Amino acid sequence: YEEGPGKNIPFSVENKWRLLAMMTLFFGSGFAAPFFIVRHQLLK
Amino acid sequence: QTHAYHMVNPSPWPLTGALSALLMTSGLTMWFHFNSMTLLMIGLTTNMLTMYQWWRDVIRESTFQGHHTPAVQKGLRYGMILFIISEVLFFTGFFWAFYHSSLAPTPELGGCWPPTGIHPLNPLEVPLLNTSVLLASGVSITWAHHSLMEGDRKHMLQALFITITLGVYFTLLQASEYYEAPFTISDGVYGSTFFVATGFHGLHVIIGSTFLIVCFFRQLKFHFTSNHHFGFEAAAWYWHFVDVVWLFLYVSIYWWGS
Amino acid sequence: APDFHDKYGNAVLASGATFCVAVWVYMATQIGIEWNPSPVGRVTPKEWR
Amino acid sequence: MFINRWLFSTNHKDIGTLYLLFGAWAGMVGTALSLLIRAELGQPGTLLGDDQIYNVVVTAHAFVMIFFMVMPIMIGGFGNWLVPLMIGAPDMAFPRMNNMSFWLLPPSFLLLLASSMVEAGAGTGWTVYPPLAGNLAHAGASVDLTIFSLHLAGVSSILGAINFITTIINMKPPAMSQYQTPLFVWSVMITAVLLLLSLPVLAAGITMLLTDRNLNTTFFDPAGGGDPILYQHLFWFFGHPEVYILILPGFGMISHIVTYYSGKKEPFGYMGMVWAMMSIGFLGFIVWAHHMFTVGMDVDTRAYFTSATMIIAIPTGVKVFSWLATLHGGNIKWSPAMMWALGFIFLFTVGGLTGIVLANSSLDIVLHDTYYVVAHFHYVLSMGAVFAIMGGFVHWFPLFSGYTLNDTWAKIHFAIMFVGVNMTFFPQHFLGLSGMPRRYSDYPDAYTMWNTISSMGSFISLTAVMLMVFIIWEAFASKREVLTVDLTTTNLEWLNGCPPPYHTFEEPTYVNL
Amino acid sequence: SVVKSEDYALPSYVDRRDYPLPDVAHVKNLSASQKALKEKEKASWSSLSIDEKVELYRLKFKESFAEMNRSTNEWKTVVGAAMFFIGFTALLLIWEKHYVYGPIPHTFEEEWVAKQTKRMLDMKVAPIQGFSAKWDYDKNEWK
Amino acid sequence: ITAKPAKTPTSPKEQAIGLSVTFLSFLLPAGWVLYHLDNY
Amino acid sequence: GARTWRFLTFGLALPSVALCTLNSWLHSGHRERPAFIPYHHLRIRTKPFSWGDGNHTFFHNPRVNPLPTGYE
Amino acid sequence: MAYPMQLGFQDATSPIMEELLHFHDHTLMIVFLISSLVLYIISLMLTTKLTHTSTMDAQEVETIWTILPAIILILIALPSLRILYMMDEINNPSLTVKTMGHQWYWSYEYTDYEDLSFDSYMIPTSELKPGELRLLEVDNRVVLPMEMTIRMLVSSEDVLHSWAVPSLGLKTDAIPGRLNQTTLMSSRPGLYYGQCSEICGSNHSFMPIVLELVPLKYFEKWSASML
Amino acid sequence: FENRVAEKQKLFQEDNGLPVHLKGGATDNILYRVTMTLCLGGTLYSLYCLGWASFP
Ligand code: HEA
Ligand code: HEA
Ligand SMILES: CCCCC/C=C\C/C=C/C/C=C\C/C=C\CCCC(=O)O[C@H](COC(=O)CCCCCCCCCCCCCCCCC)COP(=O)(O)OCCN
Ligand SMILES: CCCCCC/C=C\CCCCCCCCCC(=O)O[C@H](COC(=O)CCCCCCCCCCCCCCC)COP(=O)(O)OC[C@@H](O)CO
Ligand SMILES: CCCCCCCCCCO[C@@H]1O[C@H](CO)[C@@H](O[C@H]2O[C@H](CO)[C@@H](O)[C@H](O)[C@H]2O)[C@H](O)[C@H]1O
Ligand SMILES: CCCCCCCCCCO[C@@H]1O[C@H](CO)[C@@H](O[C@H]2O[C@H](CO)[C@@H](O)[C@H](O)[C@H]2O)[C@H](O)[C@H]1O
Ligand SMILES: C[C@H](CCC(=O)O)[C@H]1CC[C@H]2[C@@H]3[C@H](O)C[C@@H]4C[C@H](O)CC[C@]4(C)[C@H]3C[C@H](O)[C@]12C
Ligand code: NA
Repeated sequence: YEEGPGKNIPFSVENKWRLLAMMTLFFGSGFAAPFFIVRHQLLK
Repeated sequence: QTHAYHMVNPSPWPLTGALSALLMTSGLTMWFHFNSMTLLMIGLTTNMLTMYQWWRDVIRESTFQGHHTPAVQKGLRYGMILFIISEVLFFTGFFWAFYHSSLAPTPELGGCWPPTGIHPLNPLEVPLLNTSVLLASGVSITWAHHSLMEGDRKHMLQALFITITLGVYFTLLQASEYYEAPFTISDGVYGSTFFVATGFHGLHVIIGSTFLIVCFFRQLKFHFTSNHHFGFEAAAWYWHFVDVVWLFLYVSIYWWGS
Repeated sequence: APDFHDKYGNAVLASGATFCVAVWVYMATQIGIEWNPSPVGRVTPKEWR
Repeated sequence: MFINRWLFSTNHKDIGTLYLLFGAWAGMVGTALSLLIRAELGQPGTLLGDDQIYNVVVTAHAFVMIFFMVMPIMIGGFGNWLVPLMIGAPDMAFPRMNNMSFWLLPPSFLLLLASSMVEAGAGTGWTVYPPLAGNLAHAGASVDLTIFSLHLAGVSSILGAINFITTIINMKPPAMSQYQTPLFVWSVMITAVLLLLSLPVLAAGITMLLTDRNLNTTFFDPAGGGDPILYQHLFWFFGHPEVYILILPGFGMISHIVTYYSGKKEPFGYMGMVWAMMSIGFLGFIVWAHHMFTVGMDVDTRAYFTSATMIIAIPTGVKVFSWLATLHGGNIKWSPAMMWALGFIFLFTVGGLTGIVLANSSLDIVLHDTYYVVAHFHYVLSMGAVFAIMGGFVHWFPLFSGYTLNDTWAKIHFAIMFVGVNMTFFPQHFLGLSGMPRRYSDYPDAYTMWNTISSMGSFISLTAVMLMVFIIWEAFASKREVLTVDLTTTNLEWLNGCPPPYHTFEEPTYVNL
Repeated sequence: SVVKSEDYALPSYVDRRDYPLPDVAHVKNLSASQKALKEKEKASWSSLSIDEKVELYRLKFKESFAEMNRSTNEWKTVVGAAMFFIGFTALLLIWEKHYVYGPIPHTFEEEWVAKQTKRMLDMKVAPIQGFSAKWDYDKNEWK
Repeated sequence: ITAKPAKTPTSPKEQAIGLSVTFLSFLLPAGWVLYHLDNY
Repeated sequence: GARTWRFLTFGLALPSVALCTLNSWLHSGHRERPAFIPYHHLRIRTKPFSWGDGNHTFFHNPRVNPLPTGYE
Repeated sequence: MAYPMQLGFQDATSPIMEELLHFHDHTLMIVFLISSLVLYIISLMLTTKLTHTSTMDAQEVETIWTILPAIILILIALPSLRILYMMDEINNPSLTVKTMGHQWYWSYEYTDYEDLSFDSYMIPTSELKPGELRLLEVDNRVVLPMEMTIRMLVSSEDVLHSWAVPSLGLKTDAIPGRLNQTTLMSSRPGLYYGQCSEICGSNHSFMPIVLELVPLKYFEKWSASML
Repeated sequence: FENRVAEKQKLFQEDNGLPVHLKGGATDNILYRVTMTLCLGGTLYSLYCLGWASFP
């Protein structure tokens, strides 16, 4: 397996802009979820 | 490496085990609420496949590959002891429920224990026989252990076969007593405490019996040495645990609770 | 050699403080927030029955 | 290779990394839930117009913060990364079972989000008391999905506790006694013993609730001779140990951070710190019914639970004074991690002291089920756990990643978070003293000022959370690689470099007698 | 003195006021003139120039105590930036008040509050300290 | 701690982009839901 | 030793099981079922069971387990 | 009731609530001093360039910082337990009143003499009379005689509730199948408010308690008129 | 029966780079594929069931 900085992680840090997109989607999806669950329950 | 510990090959069984837990729990939900057994039967199947492959691999790593140094065996001893402690505290919760209900019977029960309209089993009939059976199995498993340490294949097998037969006799007697019982799990807190506590115990007897049967087949295949046989030790510790839980159930629920 | 703090620290402190005070004062006083302070020394009681 | 490495792991570091990613994601969920709570309360009236939904949001907030953010980060993440390194061990005792502790948590979380999506959710409180949690007042699948979520989280943590105890007892260098292990390792062992003993009792209780809901048992139903109060005893027999489980690994990390940034080789009073953690662990099993002072128990039982609860202040005080005595004479480095730790010492102290007020059953009659309790535990638990997590994260991020954070950004992050949590929670003391109930979607008009300020504070902490994500991005974006770390002679986890190789201690340390 | 990742297991240089004499020299490799200066150091230090003495110090150490202990303007950036982001938070709260929050209940109308206040004084709410205690029932005004 | 200079320096402009995108990823979806609560 | 534990197995433990088997055998045979009384603390039905018609326990014995409405 | 910007407890309506206020004053002084001392010591440890980084002897100082906390806890516990045992002490009530919690309202039963019972619901915000309190008023108040020892018995006919009146120092959980006792004694006439204090589902926020304390003769005529 | 442990020791110590869960041969691969197919298929079915149960 690859060793060293940026290689001991399940995500790529090769491109800081692709990383920004990946981190945006990752943290954003967790933060968004409860708002969309509330919307779901309101719409029933 | 120049340490004695086991670096385990990357394994899929942790993920298949975790997913089998999702399928069993979502499956119980689907059975209780959506009138369907499909997810539950998939979960039970993947759970059994996961257990089979995982413990197969532990046998490969130990009997076939030699990774169980004394240091590794010491860790497994601690692990099994700690697992048994966690199972003791699980049963403690059910005993607490039982004592809570029976020491302060509510007006709905008639303010007495056993409740009005409950006809307990006679603790001197099948419950006493079940006690004799599990105590006897504790003696026979001890004979099996000493036979293995003394290098005696035939007597180890005979003693372990007797132990398994007694575990099966207990299970068949308990099944019969469940069918014959005039009270049910729906008979208030008497039925609730009786069937949930004895039911979890019954499950542990089936698990321990299965573990002893695994040890029986491994013995038939010469896996155990006279000095190295932790699977047998662990199965024996577990079986003693099942014995002791029974004695507490017998004294508490069957005798004192009658 | 001057670093970021030597070059910009004064401006960051002055601008941050000015902005923070201005926007919190506007939020607190200009957009209809009901703080519901104590009526003591503020409200003239009026007949209700 | 990716599947083998990340789905089939038997490596303590990679599993620790999975736990940290999982816990960070959970923290975003838990934060969003907390912001919905404060938005509902941020002005008088109704926001959601659906108090069942408010109750579901409050319930889920607590389960996510406790079971999916704090425990996975402290035990699964810091514990897996650091414990083997700090004892020179080549991995955990059960490196494959370790991976199953991890992989049980995504399904556990999925069951909790299923509970919120089916029917009307579990609007029970995280206590899940019957009969509100029973099959009449919460008919349908939501509460069952919540129970099964807790079963899977419980199995994860029980197997993890077996792993940690076995690793810590069995896999030290042969010359190293238990009294030569670092305090973080002690903190994990003691937390693991608490998990091993407490979680099975929760498992029994929620299983009884499951059978009451689906198999016509009556453990908690007076119609069958059951008792709702029995559930409360089983829950809190777990639940008081659980609040110590949430803080103990934080105490361990604080000891390391205060030592490190004081320029010390060792914490003040090591054996007193061990004694204090074991005393807190022990006393933590004999105090639970201080969660039940209004249920109708006997006066002498109230007097006992008051007295036993207050005893916990003595060992806890030894730890606080020992941290101060560690700072004493230090060459203080004002690193961001040090700021987190100093914030922890003060905020933990405030929350522990409001716990001592609550321990007095006479006063607890008036404070129980009010915002005073909410203020107490957001100080000791919410801020204490979060401040220890952030301190540990910024201290050890360069070990885990090989990259440095921007210290100026990290200090800005700390400053915003310190203002936000104090603005949010300090006024909740006034709300509780003045009688505002907890678990309310709206309040009598008198309570408006403090609720308004509290909700404004909640948004300041949101700005801190968003900045934290940017700060992690900026570290990985810039790629400043670590060179030298001070004090490796008393911080073994750093001695294999940053990040350490996949396999460390293939050749064990040499320690003579 | 280039420090390399692959050097992590070797004794390393630190500037720490609590560890004044580090495990290695700042500069390990010596030029011809630096070698001559280290030979000169074996003779009377009175014969070294001020420049030679400084050069010997800078071979052994990276920063002086004065340099390693210097104060910085970082606090200005930290406090200012914190106040910026706290100000940004108030923008979010303005947005929430404008777009999310609807009207508050009619019980906050001035006339409701004036009537409610009188009724609270008529029922002697907190008459010992908290509320009605602050009303003068004889003069019909706040004390 | 000591460290190398950045292998891939993140300029002030790059930091403003990363900060802006990060904040928008939190604020826009929640903002959309809370703006439309009346509709729900 | 193994010899002593075998001696205990065959000389004490299995004879005990045989005696308790005899005891149970002799006291077997059906006892007369009690009058049905629809007590509200028994035959609990807060949700239908997830099998059969929803009203039968898992190991329902028609001879000794009345339904909420009495013996079948 | 609470008033805007309130920091502390509601003014005491009962002698036990008076006791709780003086006990809280004593305890809060201790909390302030210990919080302040820890913050001050942090600041003292962090404000000197002087250093001492060699190993420090712990045992002498650990005696002070175990004994002094033990003494402080005893000084809290003694008055704490005195109040606990005063509330519990035998007072001979003149009247028994039952309250039953329900989703989402309280019922009251006064059955010492006649079968008096009624339901008590929150006044909807749209139906408040001018000057009335949002989320606190009820249609039918709990009328009680002032200056008299009253036994309140609390239960539930569905889920858990909790019957609370902060100004009287009262909070008793309402548990189905259980009859919990507490005692109430008002030093004053007036209106005393509380709110359900165990999460009981979607209208937990909206099932308040209003006590109306009046002279015995008024209570007797009200009782007769409510049959 | 006869003691064939030495023959299984030789099989499981063969220097073929296989992880222990596949080192028994082709039957291990089949049982692995069945287990993982049921687990992943079951998980997708559980998500379908959540979708169904999330609406009235
Ligand atoms: C990190 C988690 C955590 C920790 C460590 C604590 C620690 C303590 N807690 Fe807290 N508590 C919670 C989390 C925590 N708690 C949660 C989540 C709840 C609510 C659950 C729910 O209802 O949802 C709760 C509820 C709770 C209650 C129930 C209140 C109610 O519901 O009515 C009580 C009652 O006694 C209690 C007391 C204490 C005490 C005495 C301590 C002690 O351990 C504190 C000791 C510390 C100090 C005292 C400070 C440091 C000491 C010194 C500086 C020495 C000198 C001090 C003295 C002499 C006093 N807590
Ligand atoms: C660890 C536990 C924890 C944490 C962190 C929090 C955090 C917060 N909580 Fe709370 N909360 C509880 C546990 C916690 N909570 C519990 C147990 C209840 C009781 C539920 C019930 O009554 O049943 C509760 C209830 C509760 C209420 C009472 C609701 C009611 O009574 O109706 C409120 C009200 O304001 C509140 C607010 C908040 C806020 C604003 C935050 C935060 O916004 C404060 C700021 C903290 C953060 C933003 C966290 C940041 C951390 C991460 C993002 C992880 C990062 C990861 C890495 C670096 C690896 N919570
Ligand atoms: C010979 C005895 C051995 C037991 C095997 C028999 C049954 C299946 C498995 C048992 C497991 C044990 C306990 C589970 C709970 C209840 C079963 C109790 C034992 C039992 O079998 O009880 C029966 C009822 O079963 C019922 O309801 C059936 C219920 C079937 C579904 C069970 C639901 C599963 C519950 C979830 C388990 C959670 C585990 C949590 C783990 C902890 C993680 C932290 C009794 O029959 P009856 O007709 O009422 O009375 C007899 C009248 N003649
Ligand atoms: C019908 C009921 C369905 C429910 C599902 C569960 C059913 C059955 C499970 C039965 C358990 C079988 C366990 C078999 C373990 C085989 C592996 C084994 O025993 O492995 C041994 C190691 O022990 C080890 O890992 C010790 C491993 C210990 C594991 C056992 C713990 C019991 C498991 C409980 C499972 C869940 C119960 C929870 C109930 C609420 C191998 O070392 P040795 O023996 O020294 O051999 C080496 C020598 O040959 C060298 O000379
Ligand atoms: C607790 C976390 C939340 C904190 C607060 C978030 C701060 C606000 C972020 C901005 O969110 C956006 O706000 C817009 C309005 O300003 C919305 O546009 C809405 O309103 C516009 C103006 O009326 C229309 O043009 C659009 O179509 C319409 O969707 C848009 O949907 C929404 O994403
Ligand atoms: C490896 C891949 C993993 C395998 C995936 C399996 C997916 C196929 C499952 C079949 O789906 C079933 O469809 C039935 C409908 O046709 C349902 O019947 C149930 O629902 C019916 C509704 O008509 C009722 O009659 C009964 O409750 C019952 O038969 C049943 O619940 C459901 O499971
Ligand atoms: C003949 C054979 C020898 C085993 C061997 O050395 O390989 C013997 C030795 C021990 C025997 C077992 C034990 O003696 C106990 C059991 C006795 C029953 O009468 C038959 C099954 C029973 C389970 C036996 C099966 C089989 O005959 C075994 C396994
Ligand atoms: Na509201």
